Amino acid sequence: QEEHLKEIMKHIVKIEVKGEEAVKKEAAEKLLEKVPSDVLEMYKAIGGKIYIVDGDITKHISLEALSEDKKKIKDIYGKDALLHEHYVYAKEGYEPVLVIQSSEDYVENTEKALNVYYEIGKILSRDILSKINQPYQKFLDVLNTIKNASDSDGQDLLFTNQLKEHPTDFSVEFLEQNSNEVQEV
Amino acid sequence: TVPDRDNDGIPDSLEVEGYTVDVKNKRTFLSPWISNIHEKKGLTKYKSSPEKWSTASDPYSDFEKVTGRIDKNVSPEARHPLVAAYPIVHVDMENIILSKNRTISKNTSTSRTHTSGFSNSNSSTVAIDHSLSLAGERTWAETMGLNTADTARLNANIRYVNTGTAPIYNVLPTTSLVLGKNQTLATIKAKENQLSQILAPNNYYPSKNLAPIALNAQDDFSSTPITMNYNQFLELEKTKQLRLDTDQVYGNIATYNFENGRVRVDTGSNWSEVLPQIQETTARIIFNGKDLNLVERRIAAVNPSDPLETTKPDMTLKEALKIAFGFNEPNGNLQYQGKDITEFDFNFDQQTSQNIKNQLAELNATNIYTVLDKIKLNAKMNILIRDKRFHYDRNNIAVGADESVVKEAHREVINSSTEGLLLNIDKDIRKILSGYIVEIEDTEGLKEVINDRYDMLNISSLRQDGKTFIDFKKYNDKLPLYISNPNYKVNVYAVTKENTIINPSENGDTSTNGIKKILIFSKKGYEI
Amino acid sequence: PTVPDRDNDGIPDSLEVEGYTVDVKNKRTFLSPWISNIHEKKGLTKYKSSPEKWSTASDPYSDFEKVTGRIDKNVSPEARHPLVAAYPIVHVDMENIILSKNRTISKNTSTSRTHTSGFSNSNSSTVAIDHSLSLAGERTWAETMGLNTADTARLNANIRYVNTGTAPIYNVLPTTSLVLGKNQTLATIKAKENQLSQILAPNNYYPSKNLAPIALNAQDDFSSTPITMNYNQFLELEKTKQLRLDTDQVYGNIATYNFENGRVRVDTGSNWSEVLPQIQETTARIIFNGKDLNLVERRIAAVNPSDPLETTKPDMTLKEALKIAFGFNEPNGNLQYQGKDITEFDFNFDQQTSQNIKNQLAELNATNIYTVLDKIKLNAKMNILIRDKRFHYDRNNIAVGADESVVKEAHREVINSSTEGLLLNIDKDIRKILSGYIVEIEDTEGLKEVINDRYDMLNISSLRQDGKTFIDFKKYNDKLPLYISNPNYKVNVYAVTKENTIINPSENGDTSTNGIKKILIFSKKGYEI
Repeated sequence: QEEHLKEIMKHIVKIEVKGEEAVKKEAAEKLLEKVPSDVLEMYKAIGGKIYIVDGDITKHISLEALSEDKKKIKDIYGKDALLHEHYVYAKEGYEPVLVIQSSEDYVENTEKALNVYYEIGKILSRDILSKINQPYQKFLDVLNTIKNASDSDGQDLLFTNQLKEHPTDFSVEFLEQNSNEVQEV
Repeated sequence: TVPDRDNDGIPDSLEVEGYTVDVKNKRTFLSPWISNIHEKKGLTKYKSSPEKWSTASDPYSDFEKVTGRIDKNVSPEARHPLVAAYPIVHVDMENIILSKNRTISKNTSTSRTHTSGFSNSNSSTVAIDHSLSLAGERTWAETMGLNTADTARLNANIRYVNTGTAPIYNVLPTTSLVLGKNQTLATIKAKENQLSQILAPNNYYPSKNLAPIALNAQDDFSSTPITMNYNQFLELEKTKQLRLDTDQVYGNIATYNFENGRVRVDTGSNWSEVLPQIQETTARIIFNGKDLNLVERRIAAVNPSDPLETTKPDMTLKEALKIAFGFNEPNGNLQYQGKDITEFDFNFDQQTSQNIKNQLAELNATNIYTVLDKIKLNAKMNILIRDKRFHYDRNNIAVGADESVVKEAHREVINSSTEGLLLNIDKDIRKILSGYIVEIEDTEGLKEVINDRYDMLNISSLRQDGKTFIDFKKYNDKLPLYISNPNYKVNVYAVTKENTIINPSENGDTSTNGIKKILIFSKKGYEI
Repeated sequence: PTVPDRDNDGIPDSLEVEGYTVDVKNKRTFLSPWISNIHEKKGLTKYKSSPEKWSTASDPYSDFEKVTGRIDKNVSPEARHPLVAAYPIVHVDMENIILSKNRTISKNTSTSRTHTSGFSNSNSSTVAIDHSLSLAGERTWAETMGLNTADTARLNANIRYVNTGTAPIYNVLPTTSLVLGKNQTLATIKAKENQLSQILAPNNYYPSKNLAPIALNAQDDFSSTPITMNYNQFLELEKTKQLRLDTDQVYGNIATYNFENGRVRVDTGSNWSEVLPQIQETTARIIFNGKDLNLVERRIAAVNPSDPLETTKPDMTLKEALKIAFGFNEPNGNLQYQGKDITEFDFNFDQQTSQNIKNQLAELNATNIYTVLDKIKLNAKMNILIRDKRFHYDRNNIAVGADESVVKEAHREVINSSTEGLLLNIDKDIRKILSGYIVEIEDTEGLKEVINDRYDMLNISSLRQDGKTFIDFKKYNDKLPLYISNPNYKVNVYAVTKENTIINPSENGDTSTNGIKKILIFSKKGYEI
């Protein structure tokens, strides 16, 4: 009986108050930690760097003047969301920039952390490796093993609708003509 | 490696955001909700409290309920973590018999009741058949040689009905019969070490296969336990109805043991200690949709005033109905097997009423049926949803309806002859029709009612193929139907319970004269 | 870090002394040290407690559980705060009786939980039997019931139990003895065995309002007439119409919260009859009749100078006590309870407490306590009684009357008037100090004709289901409407409060309302109807 009190006690009793804004800085830094460091060095080497804004991501100097048309974004689950409400956007161009909206709830929950990691993977595949065309036959070979397999819902998890309708196995030509779909997977 | 404060198997993050268990070929594992891969597979999206070993507060942990490690008798719909699982026992009286310390033996029908400031206690209500099985048995006071200084004996048969969602095991509830406002005739003993059987939800004790439990012991406990002076018998004759109030002292609880998967009744935990918590932290919803019987369910809602209590996931009314009763959205429109949500009334207690008027104000809406998916449930509200089409009495039992609805339900004459009708009507209507008045009409407007006595209406039986058959020869003179003119109209009237007479009038009139009758049939003599 | 915690109550030492609060973060609850600027706007309460007491109140729920909510969900809200003792207070309410001889006088009764003066920690109530004549011809009870000098009457009543405390009782139900007069104990109502398996949450009845009340007479074979009563007793009863119901404090076991599975189980070792003594010797007692003129009792944890461990409790100032125990608040910084300023209430103190407060008023050089309210320290064992200043009270601190001016003001809203009666809408509280009305008619030249001219014929005021009071003339009339000899004749109506009522015929059996002090309540001419 005396044993259980401690565990509940520790989780609930925050000894000191970090502060109103410190928590924000500490949350974002912990999140990016989990991604292997070597990825960050590749990003910096190719140019632009991530800056964390605090307010409505919809209105920032770096992003206000560019890509106004692309207000339609698709989350990891494929449902459409308006940019203003959304909490993280990225843009591919001469100055690769990634912007994340600061919040205090990245450690506690996970649905928000998943989108940030999701955006890091899109920058990595489309902007980094693409300079070397690193996704190739090995990635294509695993890819092919997923499509033809016993009732594997795996397809449903990673493929969009466009993919579920290619009748035969994947071909090295297809990746060249269409490279946004594969990079997404 | 993963924080889990409530110590209930499921990690924190999963519980707050939404999760679901899905069996991968033969192994069950818990997974975070993925919108696209679980939804097409027909899995339900769960939510729960990271700080409650049982969000509902009933004796089964959040983890056990959804995984199935649980007494296999809790009804399926209560496996979802936000629906309290507990028993609800009421008493059903099938038939009685009377005599003097010449036996009036009538069949009775009981319905679980609910009246109005309505409180958390189960009670039922029996209605004794009034129709005259014997022609010559006018006035019971004489059919039984009852004198001013006599006493009658009461001997009934009862069975127990469990309409809740969890099993009771050892005990069986004590229950007291009461006639009128406060004259308690008898308290039904709690038989001892005799309910060794089980009451699973939606089951009877004793089963439909056994003789029902004789109420009088037949032993020496009391010679005539249900004694009854003259005056009660008089009052009983004027009202022809009784109440059966039962309390909630059930047995122990069956818990699941992880070490070997055996379900054993622990003698420490007793339903009489749990029920108060459930009754104070959940919203209560009453629904009479399925078969016109009052089904009660409890859903876990947040209570602003209490820190620990704010942890439970918010429940919007629409969401409650989806998981508690079976409503669904084929085309995004709420309906229960076809009947859209719009065919039901919403009634609320004064507290809940006040709360909902606020909710309708910050949304600037007047029709609740629209902003329905935006209504927050708070703890302790009581909501009663009844079909808008039927009339109801003081104890919220279905008693009548508007005539217009009644007629279309009969506009389908499967067959007609000179011996009766064989209809096929929707099973729900025949619980608000007491009987039928048959009459013949002279070519010049006369009116001859065959069964012209108040207590001679029960002439409509039901055949074994669900086709209703009305028999004229029952309360006739065992003779076929005569018709004085192939041009004479044949009129048939039906009398709903609410519109029925139960005793002879002021001057002891027995004719169906002053009875409001609704026309249900009228065909030509030649056609019949 | 090994944050220190001697009291072993979950909250660390420093936090309890200085101030903390629990606040739900989206779905996770965490405990935090009080920050003055960021918590106040959120409407969170600043808690304090004792670093050396597992339960500052001394009742069976630890400092941590009360504020966190891990507790029997039945404990009343106001008791969740760590400085308010949570315990049961059971008294008996008797609704109606019936009498006969071993033609049954069945009268409805009204009961109020009482408290009198040197007042001690034991609950008692007091029933008052209606005196009005339900039957016209039933003058003199002595004859309506065939009572002879050598006879004995039988008593058969119905009772219900009321829990006005703040915590549930579980298994047992208390024994309680009825007593007439000063010391004549007529009967002790048995403690039924293994039958109160239900729960009495605060402000609930047992059995509930929807079921038949527990019959006092067993109706079995235990005693043919348990309530025997010689003739002389019946005489006192005829003169007084008062009975007392004394109840003891033997409650059941206690419900504790289990951390392992969140189960609330009734432990058979701990029993309220062991805890109450602790609470009653370490708390200040505050009695309040504000809400509906009923006596609500609360206990607040105060310091006791003589005892080391007891100086540990946070200092409690009177003003804050009223705020957290009952619901007082500060719309404009003025203490008030739903409109009524704190100034409309009396403060009465026991001789000890009185003396103690006189000292407190001296080191501050003040004379009006209503000002220095936020500077009065409470110590253990003081007893304070806060009663409405506008109503008159009897010896047992029951509401019994009021100043005439209040009575008139309560009637200045005539919603309707006709020749069949009045339909008023009066504040629900006043109609608990009015026994009845005297109706009279006045000739244009000053004559006076009183319609219901009998002492025992006053209960003529019923209440409609929409809370509108309706006075019926035909009740104690001749079932006939009201006649008026002149459309210019004024109709005067007087009201008689309980305190000013007569309960028995006089020396020479006078039934007229002559020597009764009556307050005028209405006066409209015959044409103004």
